Amino acid sequence: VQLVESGGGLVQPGGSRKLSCSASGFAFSSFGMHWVRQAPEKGLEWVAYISSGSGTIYYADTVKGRFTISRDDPKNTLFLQMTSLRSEDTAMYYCVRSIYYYGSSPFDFWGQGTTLTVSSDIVMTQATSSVPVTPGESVSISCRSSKSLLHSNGNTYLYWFLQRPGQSPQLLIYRMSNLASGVPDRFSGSGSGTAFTLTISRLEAEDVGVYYCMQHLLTFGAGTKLEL
Amino acid sequence: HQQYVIGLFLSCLYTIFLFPIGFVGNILILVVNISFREKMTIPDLYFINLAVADLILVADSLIEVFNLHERYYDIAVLCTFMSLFLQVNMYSSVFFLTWMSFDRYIALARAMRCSLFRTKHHARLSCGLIWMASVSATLVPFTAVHLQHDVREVQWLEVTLGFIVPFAIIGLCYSLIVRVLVRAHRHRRRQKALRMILAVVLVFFVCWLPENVFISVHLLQHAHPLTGHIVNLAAFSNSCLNPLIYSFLGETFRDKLRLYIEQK
Amino acid sequence: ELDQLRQEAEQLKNQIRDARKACADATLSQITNNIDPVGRIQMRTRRTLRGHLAKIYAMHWGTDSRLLVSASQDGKLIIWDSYTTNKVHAIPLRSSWVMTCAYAPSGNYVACGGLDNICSIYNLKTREGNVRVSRELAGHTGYLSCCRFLDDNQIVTSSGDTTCALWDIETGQQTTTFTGHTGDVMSLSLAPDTRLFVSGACDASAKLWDVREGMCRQTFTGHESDINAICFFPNGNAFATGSDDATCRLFDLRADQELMTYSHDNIICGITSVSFSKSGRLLLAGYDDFNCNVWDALKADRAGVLAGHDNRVSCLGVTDDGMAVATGSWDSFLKIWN
Amino acid sequence: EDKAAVERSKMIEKQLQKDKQVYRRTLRLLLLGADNSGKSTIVKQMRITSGIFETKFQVDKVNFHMFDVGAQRDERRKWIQCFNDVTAIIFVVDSSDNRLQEALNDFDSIWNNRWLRTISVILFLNKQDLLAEKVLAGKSKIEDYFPEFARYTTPEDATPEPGEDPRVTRAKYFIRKEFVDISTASGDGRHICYPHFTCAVDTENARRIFNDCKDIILQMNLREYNLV
Amino acid sequence: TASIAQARKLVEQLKMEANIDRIKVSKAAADLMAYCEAHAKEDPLLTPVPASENPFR
Repeated sequence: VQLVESGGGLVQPGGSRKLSCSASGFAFSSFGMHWVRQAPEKGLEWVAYISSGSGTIYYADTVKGRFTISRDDPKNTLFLQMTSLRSEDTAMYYCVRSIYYYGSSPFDFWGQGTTLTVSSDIVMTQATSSVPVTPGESVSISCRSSKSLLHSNGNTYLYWFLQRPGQSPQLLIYRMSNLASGVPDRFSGSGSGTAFTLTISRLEAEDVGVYYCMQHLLTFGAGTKLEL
Repeated sequence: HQQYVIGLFLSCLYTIFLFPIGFVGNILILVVNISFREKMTIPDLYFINLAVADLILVADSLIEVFNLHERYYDIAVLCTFMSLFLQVNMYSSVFFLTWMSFDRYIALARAMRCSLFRTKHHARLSCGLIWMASVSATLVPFTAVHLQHDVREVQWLEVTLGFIVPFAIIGLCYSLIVRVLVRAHRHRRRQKALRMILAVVLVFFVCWLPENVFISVHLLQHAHPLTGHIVNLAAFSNSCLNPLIYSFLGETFRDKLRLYIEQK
Repeated sequence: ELDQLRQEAEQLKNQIRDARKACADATLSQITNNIDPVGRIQMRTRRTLRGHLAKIYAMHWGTDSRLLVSASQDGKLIIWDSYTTNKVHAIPLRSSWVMTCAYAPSGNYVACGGLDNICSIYNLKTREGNVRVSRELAGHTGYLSCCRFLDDNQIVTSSGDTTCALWDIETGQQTTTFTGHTGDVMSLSLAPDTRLFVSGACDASAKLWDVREGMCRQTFTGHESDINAICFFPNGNAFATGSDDATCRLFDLRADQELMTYSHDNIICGITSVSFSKSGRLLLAGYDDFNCNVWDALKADRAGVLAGHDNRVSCLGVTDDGMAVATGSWDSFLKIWN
Repeated sequence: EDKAAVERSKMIEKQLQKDKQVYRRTLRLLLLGADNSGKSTIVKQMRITSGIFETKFQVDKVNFHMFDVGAQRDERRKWIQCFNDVTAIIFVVDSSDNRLQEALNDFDSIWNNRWLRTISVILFLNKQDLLAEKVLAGKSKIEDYFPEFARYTTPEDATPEPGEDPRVTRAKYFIRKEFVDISTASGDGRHICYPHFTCAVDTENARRIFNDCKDIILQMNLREYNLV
Repeated sequence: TASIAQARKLVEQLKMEANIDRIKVSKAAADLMAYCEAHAKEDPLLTPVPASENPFR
């Protein structure tokens, strides 16, 4: 499994560019595709979504109409055209793998991404921006949502991401109770419907990074950092 | 006076012989096919729709018997409703016979390599489109005449679409089917089907030609009461005989009827 | 030598029959008068799963009680979300003549087999996102009739070549081959404790096996023609059967003889599937009559019927939770009942 | 969101329709016969431990799937229930063989089977080449096994191939008549036997199968359309 | 030669089946009835549940 994005660079605000990514090591056709931007010195922001099979397509109101997402299954290439660019649009863009079915783990994989520099939505919050900690013990990280994420189906649509220095975000827990594939037993999660908690059972120096909370009832939290 | 005697004699002959066959057979076809609607095949759709149309036509024929029309001539809306309903239903009967001839040709001469066309969803779409064509052919002349002004050209269209084109298609398709059957049976009981196919076309021709010949004469030219009664009865005899010769002169529907009798 | 051995075998059979007759100081019917009849049990088709092109031959609920794999003679395994009818997967098969399918207890794998004599293991959770053939267990000399997972690494399978076998999936070898049946083995049921399993064959007999020791412990024979289905009573001390002779039979392992037989004189067609409810009070069996009859396992009288199928009911299953009952038919529709 | 699950389901159903078209376009055939019969040579000459084999061949834009059952127990009481509702069963016998009574019993068992009561049988009286010189030489007499042949003469409706000794025609038609009487005794008109004098080298085997399948589908549609 | 071996192993299997112990059918029936009655309150199919409880409808 490997996702590598291409493009980026320096483009004037009145210019345009096409970000391209090549999918390798998995059936790109069956995986849904999301674009997530990481603007400098701030948290993640969702950009656009294209369903598997070039079906349902969504854009964030901040970029609705301005951007268009295209998919090419046979070439395993994802495309995203930016007709016009503003100063605020500068950010590092990720290629987020996703597949949806009962028991799946969407947003499990995040691509390396490329940095693009230029010369109502659900609001969530996190308890603290930073939390000093040391390895060898547990800590608690919590977040809140504007509206209850417990849908009538009987589950909460929330996910947790971990972004290490120089590494793309990694899925820790999905739906508040299911650990990702490959994640160790160092993490756990629980909640009541409007406030959720991410608990690390035993911290280690290799997990240094910032934690993001995301809902899919897409917007991300302010991000909580751990200072060792 | 003997004119009236002959008319009443033919009326009682019809109500004794043909009316029971028509009404009861169409009702029975509806009942049997509905009882096993889950397992219905493509032909059963066409047989169901044709049964509905012929049942309404034969029910209508009771008004023709004993000349009961006068009780409904006095209300304009009822007049138009009855006339257009009879038109659409006879158009649907003739069109469903014409469509079954072509569908049989597809199923028998092109039994395979046409599985991509014969689909129960397509069968139901085609039934809907046949009803649509019937309604259109009945109404468009009507509204056109109403706006502009029984019209000569309207009845010419009636004769064409109701006998001349349907019969041409029926004859062509069943001739092709008969060629298929004669070539198959010459090599590798099948005469039952052959004489059934030669019987349906004959029944259609005999029962519909009189009225259309009468209408063509009238167009080229009231004052023909007995002839009108005779041709009307001959036309209704088609809807009366269709249930028998199409459903319970063959083994499959008789099997389903025995299943209906036993299971229910 | 052969005649003397036959005489000794007949003496042993006579001893076994005498012991069983001595143990039969009472029959289930007399004892079960102490409990109230279940009464009329009516179930309605809550769901109808469609999408299979041809006859459905097998199905198996997942331990989660929501997903269920299904097999059809057109060469597809479809995993359904019974709650919503979503098709979670659709697995194209190498051989279209699939006669069985199983769901791994962990939910990671499904298995299937048929006239190809190979039990294919499918990995439902691989990092490529697709469904991949993890193993192709070959070695049977006849068609596969049934298979059930013991672990993610162990699976026991029945074959038409008279043999059941236990397979180590990782190594792809037969850990132990079970022999003793004389006709085609048609179905097997794995005990709740997973140490014992019982399989019925085309002979009249259903045999109990011990996977650890790999040898038959006892045999049951109270059937006329041919056993098609077999299920373990939830307690694990009894198992039901279904035969072409159009009757069910309830056996007991500890008593080692028939306890009850379920049949009405107007049922004259073979039984294709059998299953128990969560409490074991209801015995559900699918018939060639196009319908499934619900039997009171204790009182042995019909308590209901599930007639909403248009063709032979080939498979039948009850959720581990016990909420619903699935059924498959040759008309290619699965229907959840409740 | 569970909407993406519905999208996945609908892509699956689109694929199921796509291969439903193929499933309904193709005609399936079951191949039977004893080891003496040259069914293996027949399938091998189809110029387009394991159980069922498969051969794919096409004749005049319509394809066929022929299923030869391989490694199985000699009994077929159960696995032949699967092959219900196939288009036709191809039965191959060694006419030159004496095991002819065994082949007759096998055909009786197939014909009278309750699950194959609607499946027409394309009967290949295979290996006419061996039978011809077996009769011509006279080193063996068919009367040894079927003494009724001594008081049997070729029927009036027989059509010997251009050029044939009377004895070979008599013998082949006697065997064919044995099989045909077997078929007709229980034949209720719901399925038909199509005998053919075939040899594994004959290239018409595909054509004969195609013609007989055309007739079988013709009769199935004729029955469907109430014409019988 | 070889048939004797199969006959003798069949005899051994029958001997083992004879040596196993068995209980009175009355106790087996009592055990099954007790099992069914103890769990009769946890079987949805036995006692119908309200539409609000079952997850299908």
